[PDB]
Amino acid sequence: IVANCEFVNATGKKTTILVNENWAKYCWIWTYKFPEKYTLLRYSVDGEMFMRHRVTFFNATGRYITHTHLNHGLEDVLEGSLAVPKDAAYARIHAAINVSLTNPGDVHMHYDETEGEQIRSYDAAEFARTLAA
Repeated sequence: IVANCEFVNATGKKTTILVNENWAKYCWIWTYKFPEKYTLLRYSVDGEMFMRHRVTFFNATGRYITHTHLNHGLEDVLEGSLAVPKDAAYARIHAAINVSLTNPGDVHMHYDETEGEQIRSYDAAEFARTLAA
């Protein structure tokens, strides 16, 4: 799973972030603290058919605002865009949540956008926490 994320601010300046290169390793979670307010996320996700990803936004206190699932269907490369909530201060992607939600032990990588990659596993409780905060 390789995600190309274009975060767009209010005046249309785009910030591109490329999540995974090209760690043919499996499930990951990605967290991004916004350096500025964004209004739109344009994504292109390189994966496999029938994969599902979760994109979650949290406010400045780190609390859940909302999430969307990205469903691949017959497409291995899934493209589209998502509105970013007014109060969003963070984004998170759970990649292939179709796997990790039932097997949270299959997640071995957390990408923190400006504080580096962390190699770790998650039990059911640690995984659930990442969905909510």
